[PDB]
Amino acid sequence: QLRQEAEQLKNQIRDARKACADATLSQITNNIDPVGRIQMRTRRTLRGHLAKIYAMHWGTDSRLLVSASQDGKLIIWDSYTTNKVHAIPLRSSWVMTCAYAPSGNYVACGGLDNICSIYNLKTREGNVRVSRELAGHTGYLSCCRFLDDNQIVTSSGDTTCALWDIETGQQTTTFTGHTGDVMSLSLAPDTRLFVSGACDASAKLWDVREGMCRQTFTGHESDINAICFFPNGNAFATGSDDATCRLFDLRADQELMTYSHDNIICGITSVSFSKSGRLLLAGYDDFNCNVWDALKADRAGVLAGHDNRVSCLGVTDDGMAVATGSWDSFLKIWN
Amino acid sequence: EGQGSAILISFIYSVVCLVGLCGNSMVIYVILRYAKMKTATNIYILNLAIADELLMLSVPFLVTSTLLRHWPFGALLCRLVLSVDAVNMFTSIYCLTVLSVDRYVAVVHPIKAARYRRPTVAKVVNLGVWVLSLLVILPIVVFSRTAANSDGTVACNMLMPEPAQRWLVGFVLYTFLMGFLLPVGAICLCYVLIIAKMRMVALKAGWQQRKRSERKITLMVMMYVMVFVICWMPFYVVQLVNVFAEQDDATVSQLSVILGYANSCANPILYGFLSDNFKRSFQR
Amino acid sequence: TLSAEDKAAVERSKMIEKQLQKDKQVYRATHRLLLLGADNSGKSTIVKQMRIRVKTSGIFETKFQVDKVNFHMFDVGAQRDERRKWIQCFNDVTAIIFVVDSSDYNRLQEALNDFKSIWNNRWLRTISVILFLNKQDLLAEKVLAGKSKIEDYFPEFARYTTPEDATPEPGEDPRVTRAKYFIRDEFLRISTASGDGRHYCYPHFTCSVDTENARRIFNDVTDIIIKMNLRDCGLF
Amino acid sequence: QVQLQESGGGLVQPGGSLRLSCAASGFTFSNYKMNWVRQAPGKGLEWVSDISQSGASISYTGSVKGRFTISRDNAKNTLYLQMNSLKPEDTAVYYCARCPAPFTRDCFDVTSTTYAYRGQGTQVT
Amino acid sequence: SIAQARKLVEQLKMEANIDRIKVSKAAADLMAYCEAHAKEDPLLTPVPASENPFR
Ligand SMILES: C[C@H](CCN)CC(C)(C)CNC(=O)[C@H](Cc1cccc2ccccc12)NC(=O)N(CCc1ccccc1)CCc1ccccn1
Repeated sequence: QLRQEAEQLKNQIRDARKACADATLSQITNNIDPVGRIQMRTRRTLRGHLAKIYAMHWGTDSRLLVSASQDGKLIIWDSYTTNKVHAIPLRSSWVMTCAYAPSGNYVACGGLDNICSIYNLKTREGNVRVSRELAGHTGYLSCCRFLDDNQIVTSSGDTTCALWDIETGQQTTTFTGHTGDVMSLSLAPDTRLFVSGACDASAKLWDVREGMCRQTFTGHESDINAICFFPNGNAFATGSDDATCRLFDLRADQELMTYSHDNIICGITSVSFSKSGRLLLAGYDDFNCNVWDALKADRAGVLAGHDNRVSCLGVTDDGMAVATGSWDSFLKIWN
Repeated sequence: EGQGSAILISFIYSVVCLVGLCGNSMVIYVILRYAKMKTATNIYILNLAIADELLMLSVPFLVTSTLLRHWPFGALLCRLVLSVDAVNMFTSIYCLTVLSVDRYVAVVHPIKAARYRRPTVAKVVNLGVWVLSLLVILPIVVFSRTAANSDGTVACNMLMPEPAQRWLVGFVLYTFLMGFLLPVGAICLCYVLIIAKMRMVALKAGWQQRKRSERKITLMVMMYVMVFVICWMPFYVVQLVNVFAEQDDATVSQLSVILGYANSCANPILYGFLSDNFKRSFQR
Repeated sequence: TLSAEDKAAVERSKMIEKQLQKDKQVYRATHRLLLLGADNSGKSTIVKQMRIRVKTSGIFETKFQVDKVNFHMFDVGAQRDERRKWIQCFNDVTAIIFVVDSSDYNRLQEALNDFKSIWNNRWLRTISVILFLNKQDLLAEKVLAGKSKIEDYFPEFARYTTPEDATPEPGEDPRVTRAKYFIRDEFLRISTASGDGRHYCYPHFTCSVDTENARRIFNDVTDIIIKMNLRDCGLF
Repeated sequence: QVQLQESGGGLVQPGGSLRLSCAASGFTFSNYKMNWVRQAPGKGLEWVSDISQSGASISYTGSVKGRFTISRDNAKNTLYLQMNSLKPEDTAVYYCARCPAPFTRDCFDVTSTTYAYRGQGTQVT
Repeated sequence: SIAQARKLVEQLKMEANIDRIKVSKAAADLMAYCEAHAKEDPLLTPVPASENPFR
């Protein structure tokens, strides 16, 4: 007597979304000039990693970036001189994510251990030491990023997310809406909302202040691995294992564009937009990265520089270059 | 029957040269164009293919010299061709032993290995092998010249100023020691130690008896020591017989030279086609 | 020429590289294994028999030394039922030590399904699996009791015959030997169907009290190292 | 959206036959591996049958081997299961699971308690 | 089981009463945003080595 109400409400929501489907993104953008062949070249090659690279994150200054390597060491890489700035030893070797504070003073990291540790980089001691340890989760941390110098979001594998306070280190806000293991999350530019994708073929939008899920997007056929926010702050792309990328708009509450190909039978690992958002770089398991057009849904460029599974892909704040990291323990800068 | 025998020998030389050129070009294409140069073994195989291609590029000079029994190119040109031939042969027979020693270090001392298989170390080893080959062929460069026969024909030879009855035997023995004695012995020892260590480790972990994925590498090791010995040892034996007691036997000498280049042409085949690491690139 | 801060940056980079050299040396000098097993298997006894802070820890590390070689075994801690995502983090491990209870005939099918899933994984197709059939004495007692039959759960047990290459232990009932060899065969039929020479399985029989598992693990690691050295060199 | 609707159950005396039908919606039926599992009162999840995409690779468990027959229908994206000679110990809830990654042979999370790509199951007594 | 179902129903009811717009307007806004910042994209509009810091 309870499931019938839920299913009829879901059918009503589906009918309401279908009624608002006036046209498609490809139909409106069918008479525009294409982007042509977007060919990028390797400018800098970062060597020094020991184990396979799992994640990376750029900085607000577009100069220094952080990367995560499973050998138990975090290296701060320079995009200009390719020199190693800091070497942070990790207590846990199985790392899966890394973050960089907007002010450039703290760096996050996590993995199989249920702790998204924060390490300081501008302390008076000069070296790097353990700054804070956020314990309390019951699952592996997939990705934890920074929002400010006071709060920090953490996405764990226990189907729950948690916004912690840096000063107190306790659970300030909780999110228990997801049913699968939270795989990725992307923050909004206004630092007020964030879209999280889990192992349920669906994404959910949450608020940092309200602490409740307002929008839920479905349509995928497998688990979503990565998710990135659009520069305008109204849409977001999600890639899954079904070799298809789906663009969902917050203000429209419906899928806009679907990127797929017949020769692509591998899952998406990382997605990220440029400064304008016209080109979407998606990493696949076929050792190559594909550049899709946000308006034409056409393959703009192919990156075949890595010889292993592409793990992380990050675009700078100004869109000057793209840093790609794979299991081959090499970070490559493309421009 | 001399003209027909010479024509047949020249046709065999041409066929062997074409086969070797084709094989070496395909191996070099697979190695370089497919971007598959990351380990020391690949660099060693590339150097081996380079040496074999340089040998098969000098083979046509030999066949054109033997098609008319003389050498219409001069003394300096003969010295250069012989020096290049010799340095390529020695570089090949040394890079085979170097690859065997590298494989020995990789399976039996797997610790110290991870430390010596860097690409820079491989390039330094290749340069040292080339320098050692040049140093070994240094006497061949200075002693090889051209000689005018009674009929006015000028042919490539190795004329020594001092009476040859003492220096020729010494040079033959030195070439034998540097070509067959040391390299074949070292390769055989390394491969036997590899096989013994492998079998000991297999019997150490309670593996099911007669479960043998090692039969392929065992047969490959046997081929490595057979298709090299049977091809190179007669090349030195014929030369030792013709220097010590025999007066002149051109037929067996030409057959030994043909067998040596066939070995130089079949080494890249056995080392790249049935090595299971370039067969996958060939499948691409 | 360079500036004043560029020299200090280059010096810092060279120091970090010299430190990472020793880090890589220590990393390659130590082997890493992935310990897996159900709750009924009893891997706690295997962990506690190995000799050299938060309660919500999801991964435990046990470091020991065998034949002057250091081994760090990793055990799964507080993790949820889904194990398809984080397993990809163990792509560069040396071996996967999978423990199976033999005295529980009801979960043998689940153990076989888990072994098939691990062996046929896209990212685990190049990693060797070491099978530890724990609780041999309990299986022997259950077979000698006779209160439960094996053919009711596996019909192939009614047609399986003891191979000639068997090694019966001194003072052991032939029925227990036939049962354990049938279990080993059932476990190896999955590893031999998708092996293709790139990886192999190491079947081993572990009892309750055993002080020889360390040498077996060391021999298996040595064999895996020999196999990977033969494969990377193309002698294979 | 992923949707799996199972039907064809009910109460039947031991020895009869049943025809379970599973309909899939929201994904490609021919590009994923399918599994049928069972759950009995007082015990956990137990795997029963597995069938690949093309229907060639078919496997069953030793407890019900020889009696159950699983088949696919790509024309309507349906999964049929014929159960003959039902034993009195077959009173359980049957569930249908789908593999997470397409074109893969892995069979992970098919016996997990929380799984999104799984229907509601049907009772068989 | 019942509590989780009621919570899910309440969440769906709360998420259903939201404001939505047409797809054409969202597509037009996205196209306008992409065209307004097209010149400010170094990936879409390449620049010579005089301004590229990765030269
Ligand atoms: C009867 C002669 C007259 C003396 N009073 C006596 C001599 C001393 C034997 C004359 N010494 C030669 O005749 C040359 C010299 C020589 C000897 C030993 C080792 C060599 C290795 C490489 C180069 C040359 C060497 N001996 C040759 O054996 N070869 C064939 C070399 C070869 C290389 C690879 C595989 C098989 C054979 C060189 C002839 C040649 C000419 C032009 C182009 C290429 N090759």
